[PDB]
Amino acid sequence: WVTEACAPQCPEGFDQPPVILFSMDGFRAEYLQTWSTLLPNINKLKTCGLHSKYMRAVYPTKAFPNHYTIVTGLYPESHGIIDNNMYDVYLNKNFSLSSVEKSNPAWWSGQPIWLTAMYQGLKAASYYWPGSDVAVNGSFPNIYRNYSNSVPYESRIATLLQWLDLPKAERPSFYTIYVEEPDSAGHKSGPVSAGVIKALQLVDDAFGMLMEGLKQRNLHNCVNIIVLADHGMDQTSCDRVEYMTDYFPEINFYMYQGPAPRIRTRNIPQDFFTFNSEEIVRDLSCRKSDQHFKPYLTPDLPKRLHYAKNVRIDKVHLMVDRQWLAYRNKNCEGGTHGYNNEFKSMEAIFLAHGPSFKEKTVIEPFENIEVYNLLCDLLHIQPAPNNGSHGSLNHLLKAPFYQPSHAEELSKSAGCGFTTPLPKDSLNCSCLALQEQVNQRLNLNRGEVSATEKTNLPFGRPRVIQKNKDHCLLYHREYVSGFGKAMKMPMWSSYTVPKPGDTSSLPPTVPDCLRADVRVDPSESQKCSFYLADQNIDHGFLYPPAIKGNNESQYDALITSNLVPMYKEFKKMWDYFHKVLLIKYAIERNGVNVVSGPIFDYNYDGHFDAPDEITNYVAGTDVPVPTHYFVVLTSCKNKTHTPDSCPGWLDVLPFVVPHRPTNVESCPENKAEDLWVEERFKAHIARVRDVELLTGLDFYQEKTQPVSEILQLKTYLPTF
Ligand SMILES: Nc1ncnc2c1ncn2[C@@H]1O[C@H](COP(=O)(O)OP(=O)(O)OP(=O)(O)OP(=O)(O)OC[C@H]2O[C@@H](n3cnc4c(N)ncnc43)[C@H](O)[C@@H]2O)[C@@H](O)[C@H]1O
Ligand SMILES: *[C@@H]1O[C@H](CO)[C@@H](O[C@@H]2O[C@H](CO)[C@@H](O)[C@H](O)[C@H]2NC(C)=O)[C@H](O)[C@H]1NC(C)=O
Ligand SMILES: *[C@@H]1O[C@H](CO)[C@@H](O[C@@H]2O[C@H](CO)[C@@H](O)[C@H](O)[C@H]2NC(C)=O)[C@H](O)[C@H]1NC(C)=O
Ligand SMILES: *[C@@H]1O[C@H](CO)[C@@H](O[C@@H]2O[C@H](CO)[C@@H](O)[C@H](O)[C@H]2NC(C)=O)[C@H](O)[C@H]1NC(C)=O
Ligand SMILES: *[C@@H]1O[C@H](CO)[C@@H](O)[C@H](O)[C@H]1NC(C)=O
Ligand SMILES: *[C@@H]1O[C@H](CO)[C@@H](O)[C@H](O)[C@H]1NC(C)=O
Ligand SMILES: [Ca+2]
Ligand SMILES: [Zn+2]
Ligand SMILES: [Zn+2]
Repeated sequence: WVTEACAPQCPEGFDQPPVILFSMDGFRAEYLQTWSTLLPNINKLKTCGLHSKYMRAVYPTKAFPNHYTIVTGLYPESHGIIDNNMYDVYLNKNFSLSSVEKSNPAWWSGQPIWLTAMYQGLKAASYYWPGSDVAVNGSFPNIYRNYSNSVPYESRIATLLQWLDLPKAERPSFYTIYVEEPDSAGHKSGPVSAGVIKALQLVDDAFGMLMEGLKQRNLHNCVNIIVLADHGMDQTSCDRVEYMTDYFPEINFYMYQGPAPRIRTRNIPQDFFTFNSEEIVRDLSCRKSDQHFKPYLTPDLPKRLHYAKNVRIDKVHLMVDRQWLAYRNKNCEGGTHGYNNEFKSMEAIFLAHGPSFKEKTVIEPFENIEVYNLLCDLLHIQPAPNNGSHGSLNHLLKAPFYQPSHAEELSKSAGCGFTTPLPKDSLNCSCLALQEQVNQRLNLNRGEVSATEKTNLPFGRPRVIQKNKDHCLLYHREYVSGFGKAMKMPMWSSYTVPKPGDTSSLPPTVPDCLRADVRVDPSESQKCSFYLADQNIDHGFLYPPAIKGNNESQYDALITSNLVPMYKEFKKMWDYFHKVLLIKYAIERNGVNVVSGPIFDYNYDGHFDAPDEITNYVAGTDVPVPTHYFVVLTSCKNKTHTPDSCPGWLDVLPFVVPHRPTNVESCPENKAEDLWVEERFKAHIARVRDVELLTGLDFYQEKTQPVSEILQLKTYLPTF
C-alpha cells in the first residue's frame, strides 16, 4: 500500500462505506507540516487524501474534553466533560481516571456518534475512546474495550480488522481507534525532540498496519478513514512557572494546576457557592507588569471559548500565556497542553481518506465541533442536537448527504415610517446648534432607500430569528439599522466605510447635539434624561456620526434611535476603535462593511437572552444594559474590490467585546489607548456564528453563494 500510487471501490457485502475514526493523541499540526516526509504511511494519506492546514480543538486543550467533543459535536460545557479531573457539587463526587467515577454515566451528557448510529439501526465498535468504555445514556457500543494503555498498536489494529471480517449482520459500520503517542513522548522531552520523532514513526507504522490490513481485505479504497488528534503540544520550563504564593499570604483555596487553572473552595459542598470567586480574580488582576497569566470570572472569558455554562466549571479561571504554567506553590521540564485553542502549538491534525472524501485536497482550518455532523453524513444518519454548523464541512465530501438552507425569519419589519418632520416629544434631548428641517434627510424616497440598501446592506439585512420581536428598519444615507422597539435601542447597525484618503485630519463628533427620531414613537424611544440619573452608565453611539459624509451627514446619527447604554470606561475603548482602529482596518481592506449591536447574555449560555433573563437596566428605566457589544467587519477577499461591489468570496473579522464597568482586563494604568485597546478587541475575536447565537440574527442571506460556502465564512475564526 505505501509503495502503491494514489487511487466507490467497495467489495461484495459492503453496500455502505465503513467509517474509522483514528485518534493519535497530542499529534500537533506542526508535526505533519515539518516531519510528514519521515512518516511514509501518513505522508501517502496526506498526498492522496484530504487534509486541513490544522483542526482547532476546544478549550481546555486536554484529552477527555476534546475526544468527547469530536464524537458529540458539543462544547465541554454541554457534554459535561470539562476536564479529566473535575468536581460536581450536586453529585458530590470527584471525576478522575484513577477513580471508579470515570465509568459513572452521570458525568457524560449529550449523544456520542456510536449511540447516534445504534439508535438509527447501524452497529458501532470501539477500540479505545473516552466514553466508549462507559454506559453513556445506559448503553455501550456493540463491541468495546475497557481501557488498557500498554496494549501493542498491532493488537488494537488486528482486533479492528477482525471486526471488519465479521458477517454483515454482526459487522459494525462505525469504528473508533485511539493511540497514546506522540502525546506521551511530547510530555517527556517537548514537541521538538528525538523522542517525538520515534513516537511519530511508531504511530505511522500503526496506521500503515491498518492500511495494509484493509488492502488485504480490499477495503483500502472502500473505508472512509479520519486520522485526527485531540490537541497539540508546547514546550515547558521550570523557569516558566507562576506561583500563587507570590500573590497570596496563605492559600486556603483548591487549585487545578497547569495550563488551564480553576480555583474553588477546599470546603466542598458546604462553601462551593458562598466562596468569594470575585475576590480571587481581583486579588490576581494586574498584580505584576509582566504577569504570565490573566484571571477571569467564567462569564468574562472570551465568548468564542464557550467555557462557562456548567457547574463543574469553577467561576475563577486563569488564562496562562504561551509556554508558561500556573502552580499552587514552589512536572515543568518537558512539554504539555491545555492552553488557549487559538495558540498555534495547540492545533491538531486532520486527515481523511476514502470514496466519500475529495482526493488530493488541502482544506482551510476548521473546528472539532464540526466533525460530529460529518460522521453522521458519512454514516447516512440524522445528527442529535449539537454546536456544529451542519453543511459547513460539505466541501470535504464528493457528494454531500445534507444540503443546508437559510434560517427563516421569525419576525418581519413593521412601522417606523416617516410622517411629519416635527417631533411630538423632545424626549428631554437638546441640540442648540439647530435654529430643525434636517429631519427631511431621514425622509428617503424609493430610489434613496435602494441606494443605501445597495451600499450599506450589500449582503442583505440581518434576519431576525426571534419570534414576537417588535422591530423596524431605519434608513439613512450613510447607514441602515434594525431598531428594537421593546428595548428602545437598535439590534443591529449596518454601514460600509469607504477607503479613507488621509489619516492626518479627520472630522470630530458634533458635541452637545441630540434630538428625537420623528420616525420612532416616543413610548418606544430612549430619553436623554434616562442617562442623567445613572452615574455608571452614559449614552453612546452605535454608528459613529463623524465616520461618513460632512457635518450635515452627522445629524442623521445624532438621534435617540442611534443611542445605546454604555459604561464610561467601555466608551473609551468603543470611541478609540471607531476613531483610529476602524479607519486603519478600512485602509488595509479597501473599505469595510460594519455591523454592530448589543448582546444580552446574563445567564452566559452563549444564546440571546429572553426579556425575563436580563438582570441589569439603566437606573429607574426599562432600557436593558448589554453584557457584550458585537462588531462584525466584512470586506472582500480580493482587495481590488470594495465590500458593496464584490462578486467573489468575503473576508470577515467579528468581535464580541464585553461591556464591563472597568477596563481591569486590559491593565491600562498609565498606558495610552494605542497600547491596550486593539489588544482587548483582538482577545475577543469570535466567529459570525457566535455573534448569531448571542443576538438571534442571521447574516449574509442575500449573498449570491451556496449556503455551505456561507457556513464556512460563519464558522471561520480570524487568527493573527
Ligand atoms: N478511555 C480512557 N480511559 C482512561 N484513560 C485514558 C483513556 N484514553 C486515554 N487515557 C489516558 O489519557 C492520557 C493521555 O492524555 P493527555 O493528552 O496526556 O492529557 P489529559 O488526559 O487531558 O491530562 P493528564 O492529566 O493525563 O496529563 P498530565 O499533565 O497530568 O500529565 C501526564 C504525564 O505527563 C507528564 N507531564 C505533564 N506536564 C509536563 C511538563 N510540563 N513537563 C514534563 N512532563 C510533564 C507528567 O509527569 C505525567 O507523567 C494517557 O495517560 C492515557 O492512558
Ligand atoms: C450547544 O448545543 C447544545 C445542544 O443543542 C445546547 O444545549 C441545550 O440548550 C437547551 C437550551 O438552553 C437546553 O434545554 C438543553 O438541555 C441543552 N442541551 C445540552 C445537551 O446541554 C447548547 O446551548 C449549545 N451551545 C451554544 C453556545 O450554542
Ligand atoms: C469492562 O469491565 C467491567 C467491570 O469489570 C465489566 O463489567 C461486568 O460485566 C459482567 C458481565 O457482563 C457483569 O456481570 C458485571 O456486573 C459487570 N461489572 C461492572 C462493575 O460493570 C465489563 O464486562 C468489561 N468489558 C469488557 C469488554 O471487558
Ligand atoms: C474531592 O477531592 C477533594 C480534594 O482531594 C476533597 O477535598 C477535601 O474536602 C475536605 C472536606 O470534605 C476538606 O476539609 C479538605 O481540605 C479538602 N482537600 C483538599 C486537598 O482540598 C473532597 O473531599 C473530595 N470529595 C469526594 C466526595 O471524594
Ligand atoms: C437516551 O436514550 C433514550 C432511549 O433509550 C432516547 O430516547 C434519548 O433521546 C437518549 N438521550 C440521549 C441524550 O442520547
Ligand atoms: C481580483 O479580481 C480581478 C478581476 O476583477 C482578477 O483579475 C484578479 O486576479 C483577482 N485577484 C485575485 C488575487 O484572485
Ligand atoms: Ca442567554
Ligand atoms: Zn491528549
Ligand atoms: Zn498529554
